[PDB]
Amino acid sequence: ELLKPRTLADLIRILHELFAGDEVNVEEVQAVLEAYESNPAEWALYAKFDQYRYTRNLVDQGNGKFNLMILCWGEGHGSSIHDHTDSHCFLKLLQGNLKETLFDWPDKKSNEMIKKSERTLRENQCAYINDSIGLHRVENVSHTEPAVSLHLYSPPFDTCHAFDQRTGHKNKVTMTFHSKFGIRTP
Ligand SMILES: [Fe+3]
Repeated sequence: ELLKPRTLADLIRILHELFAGDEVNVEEVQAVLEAYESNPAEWALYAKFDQYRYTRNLVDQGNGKFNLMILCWGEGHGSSIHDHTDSHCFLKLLQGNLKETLFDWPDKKSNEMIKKSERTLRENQCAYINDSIGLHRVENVSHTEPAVSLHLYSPPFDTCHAFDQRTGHKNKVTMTFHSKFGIRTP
């Protein structure tokens, strides 16, 4: 029984219900994320930016079942091309816009990774990715507007791979949290 989340706190409560079991109804999770109307006052505590790159701000650890985090993208900040470590990954825009570029998994042959598609994710929209869909890069291409996004990963993961667009070669990278539960974590 999916009801509209009234607030971020209500969304979190609903997510704990949707992840109470061992499987994930992706379409329901995506729908409830989309239905939460971003309210900046509710997530200001987590919106901690860094001047030089995007930050990852942990909001909730789920039932051990998921990481819910807010990513804060300064103007021009973007990610590597990366995978999602065999997890579901949902990305909902809370403020601004992000460009998502999709790539196929590289072949063993060292070649340039050519994008398969791109799209512009707009405020309140929720995208979904997993490794079977492909790899992606997420960018705030704005020169004037920060972006803020709400990400949910299940199962949680703390490492992923970055892919070199020139060759397809990958390297393992550990996620660092800029803050946890509103507290800066140097
Ligand atoms: Fe991603």
